[PDB]
Amino acid sequence: VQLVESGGGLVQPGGSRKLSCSASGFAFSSFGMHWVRQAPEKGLEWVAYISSGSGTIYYADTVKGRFTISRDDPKNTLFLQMTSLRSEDTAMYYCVRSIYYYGSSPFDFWGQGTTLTVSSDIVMTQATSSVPVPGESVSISCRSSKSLLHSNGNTYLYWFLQRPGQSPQLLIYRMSNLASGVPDRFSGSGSGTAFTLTISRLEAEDVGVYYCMQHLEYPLTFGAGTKLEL
Amino acid sequence: ELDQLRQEAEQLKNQIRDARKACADATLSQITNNIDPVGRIQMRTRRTLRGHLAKIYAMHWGTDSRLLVSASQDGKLIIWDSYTTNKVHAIPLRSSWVMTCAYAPSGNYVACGGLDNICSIYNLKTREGNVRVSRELAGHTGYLSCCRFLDDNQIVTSSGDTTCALWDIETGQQTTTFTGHTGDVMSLSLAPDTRLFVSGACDASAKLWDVREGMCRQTFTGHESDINAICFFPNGNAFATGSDDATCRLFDLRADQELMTYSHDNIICGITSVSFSKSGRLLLAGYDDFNCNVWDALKADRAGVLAGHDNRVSCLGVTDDGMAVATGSWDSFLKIWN
Amino acid sequence: LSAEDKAAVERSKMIEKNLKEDGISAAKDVKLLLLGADNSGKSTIVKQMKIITGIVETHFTFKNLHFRLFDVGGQRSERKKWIHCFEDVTAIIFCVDLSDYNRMHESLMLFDSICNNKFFIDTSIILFLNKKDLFGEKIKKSPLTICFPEYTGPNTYEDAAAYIQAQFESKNRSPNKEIYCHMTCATDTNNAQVIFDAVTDIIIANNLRGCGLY
Amino acid sequence: SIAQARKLVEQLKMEANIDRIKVSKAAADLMAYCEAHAKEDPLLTPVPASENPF
Amino acid sequence: GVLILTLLGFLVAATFAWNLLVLATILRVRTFHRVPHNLVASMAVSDVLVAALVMPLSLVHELSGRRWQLGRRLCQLWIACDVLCCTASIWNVTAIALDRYWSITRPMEYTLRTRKCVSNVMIALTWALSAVISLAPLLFGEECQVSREPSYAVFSTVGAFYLPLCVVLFVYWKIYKAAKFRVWREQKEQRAALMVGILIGVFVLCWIPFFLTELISPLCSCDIPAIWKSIFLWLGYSNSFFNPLIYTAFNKNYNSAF
Ligand SMILES: CCN(CC)C(=O)N[C@H]1C=C2c3cccc4[nH]cc(c34)C[C@H]2N(C)C1
Repeated sequence: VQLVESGGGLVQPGGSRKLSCSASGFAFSSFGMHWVRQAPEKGLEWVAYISSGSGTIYYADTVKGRFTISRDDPKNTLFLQMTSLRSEDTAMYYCVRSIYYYGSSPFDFWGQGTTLTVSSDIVMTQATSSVPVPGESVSISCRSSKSLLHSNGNTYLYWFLQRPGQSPQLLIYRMSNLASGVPDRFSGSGSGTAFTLTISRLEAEDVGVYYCMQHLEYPLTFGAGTKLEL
Repeated sequence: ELDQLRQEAEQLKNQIRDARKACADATLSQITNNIDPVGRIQMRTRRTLRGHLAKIYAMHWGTDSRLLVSASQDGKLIIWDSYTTNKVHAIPLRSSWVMTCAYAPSGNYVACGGLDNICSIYNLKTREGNVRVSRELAGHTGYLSCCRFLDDNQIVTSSGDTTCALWDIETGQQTTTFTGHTGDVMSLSLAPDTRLFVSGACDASAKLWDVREGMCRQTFTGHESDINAICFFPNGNAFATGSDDATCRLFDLRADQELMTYSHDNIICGITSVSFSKSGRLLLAGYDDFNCNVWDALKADRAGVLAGHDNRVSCLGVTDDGMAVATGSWDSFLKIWN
Repeated sequence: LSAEDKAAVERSKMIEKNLKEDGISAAKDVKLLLLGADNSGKSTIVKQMKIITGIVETHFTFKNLHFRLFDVGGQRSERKKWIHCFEDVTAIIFCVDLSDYNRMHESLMLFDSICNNKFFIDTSIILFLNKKDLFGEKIKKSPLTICFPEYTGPNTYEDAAAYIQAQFESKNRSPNKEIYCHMTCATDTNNAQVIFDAVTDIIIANNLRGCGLY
Repeated sequence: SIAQARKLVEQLKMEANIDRIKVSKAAADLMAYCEAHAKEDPLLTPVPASENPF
Repeated sequence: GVLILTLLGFLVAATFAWNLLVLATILRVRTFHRVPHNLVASMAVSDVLVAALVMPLSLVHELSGRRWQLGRRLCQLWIACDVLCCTASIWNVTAIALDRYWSITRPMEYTLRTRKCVSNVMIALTWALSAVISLAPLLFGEECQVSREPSYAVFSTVGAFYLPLCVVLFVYWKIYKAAKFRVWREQKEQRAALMVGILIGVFVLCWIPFFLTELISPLCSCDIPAIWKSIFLWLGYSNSFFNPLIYTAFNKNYNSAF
């Protein structure tokens, strides 16, 4: 599985650029796709989403009427058209795949992004900003403005980890489940409005920033991020 | 010696019949005579799953009591979500002639087979977001009738060449072969402890097998026609069978003989499938007259009728938590009762 | 419904379209069942068959229709356990070799069971008599008395062949079934035309009996 | 035929030497399991519509 | 004379119930959701509508001597319901004949989607045409008569009964020839000719006596006694009784469900 993004560079304010991504190693037509950007002095932010079959398109409130998202299935390509570029659009743009059925794990693969430089919502709060910490146990916390427990019995909470100089990866989905290729020392628990992530027997390569996301309703919102340092 | 051996064979057969007679002192009907009847049982149709375009031949529940798989002569395998009637997967089959399917206890594999004489194994949870064939098992000289999973690496199959086998999926070979039947083996059932299993064939007999040693323990003969279905008691010391002579019978292991016969004068059609309840007080059977009957397993009395199909009922099923019963038919429909 | 619940419902809709398209593309086919004893000419009944020990399927295209032929001879088991899988076929093709006096009284035995089967009450039969040339050269040695003992007639070429045809047709006792008979050699190439014409007469007859004429 | 007949006799002997119990004892065992799990069978005692997921 | 009131009431009541049962069977039973069955449903609806309101008001007019003695703006809803609800029955018989014709002459081409498409085209033009022929003398133009204008008696009569009659006769002649040519033998041949004779015979004598007078009188100069006229009129109405007999009583898949 591989996702490669192309485009980016320096663009004058008020201009227009086009970004693309290439997929290889999986079935591209059965996956939904997302765009997520990260400002140089901020965290992750959701941008747009196009569904499988191109039947549904969603946009963030701050890119409505300016950005456009489209896909090409025969050539296995995803697009993004940007117009009227302001200085707040300078970030690194990622491409994420997700599938939706009973028991699936969405947001499971991320790609390496491309840099671009230009010359009623739910609020998730992560109080901790930095924690100094081997061979021990640590706990992280996240909070929600409204209960994420739906009437069907599912809590829609997600966790991520971003090592230095790398792309974020999935750790826990739906507040309890453990993703594939992740050591069992990661655990998740909590209730409505109160969640916690526990790491036992801490080792190296576990340093970075942790994010909490909700998937209850659009738009999708992220947390500020808690950093772990030696 | 070509005739002396025959004489000894008849002598041993008479010893078995006399030994069983000494173990019979009272019948099950006499013992359970002072028990209040269950009463009248009425069930309604809660869901109706549509999407198949031909006859439906088999189905199987999952261990989570929410997912199920079904097979049809249109060359498709469909996995359903019974709670919301959502379709999860649709797997095209290379051979359209299918007779059996199975669902692994873990939930990562399904099985298929039919007139091609190959058991095929499909991998559900994998990268690339699609279902691909994992293994093809070859070696049977006849059609496959039934198959059941033991683990993610072992499976037991019955076929029309009068044999049963146990396979190793990674190696692709069969470790053990079970022989002794004279006619085509049609049905199969596993014990809760998965150390023994029972089979029924067209020679009007049933046999008990040992999975490890690959030997035969006991043989049961009480019918007058072919045997199509078989199922274990939840306790694990009894099983039931259905035949083409419009009759179900209950057999015991420790006593090693028949205990009850279920029959009525208004039924002259064969029986396609049988199943038990969670407690074991109810026996459910599907018939050729488009209906499904409910029997009292301890008193041999009818309790209810499930009539919602326009053609022959082919297969039955009860969830592990005993909350629903599913039925399939030749009219491309399957329904969930409660 | 939540955000993920709506996405799952959309997935089921796309699966329902692929299933609908495949059903349309399958209804425009003609399904035929191929039966007969070994060494009877089943494998070479149509010159332009293309194969696409279980079940063997051969398909060819003629005019505009698509034909699918299923051969079941590798199943040495009880036929009654799987004969109902082919209940909805258009017709049955039967092949008989006339140069073999040993397979006789076994081809007749197999023909009787098919014609008087519960699932094939109103299914027509297209009957092929093969190797008429070698049968004609053989009659100069064996005057058909070896195979059929109760035979009395001038056995040059025709009264022998007419006798064999009359033996097979006497096995049918039904008013809604017709038997089509044709004699072929090893070099005849117009077998697809014979099958095409027989099927056309079958569909016409089925339409009349739906409007109260037959 | 000698080999086939010898195997048949060797199979009957194994099945003709086992331990069997009375029908009355086995019938009682079948009863006891039924009243033990009678209250946990939804198909006998239907649950209220609040706890029914269908 | 007293029993005549009951006899006509027997015909009125039986027709309404008989065709309603046909509609219930098609909608309820799942084996009757095929292409050759939508047309027979549309014929039942037209016969129900005739028995529901068209017939009972005809009796009241006949019962009330010859005069109307009722209020206007109501017979306008009565004249328009005798032309729409009777033409539909005539043109639904034609739709059945055309479908059967193409199933015998073109068996490999008139099937699956093409048959479903063409069948639904006919079931639409059969209702639009009857609406045009009914509201034309109202939207475009005591005792409540239809029209004595000669410009109207040669447009409705030809366009509702005479043109369909030519089509029905031509089709069934071809079917009879095809059945005879394609081959016990005596029993089958006798049944083939008998069935067609029932179809044409009922359709002709039930409509041809009334429709001849409707053309001669506006052109020639002669009236007819009301005794003869009354007998003629009820012959046509009595075709919503045979219709649901012949086209469904002598078929197996129907009698199976009685
Ligand atoms: C209720 C009206 N009255 C009482 C005065 C009738 O005498 N009505 C008659 C006229 C008819 C007619 C005339 C012209 C064209 C037509 N197309 C179809 C019809 C028709 C039906 C036919 N009806 C059955 C009988």
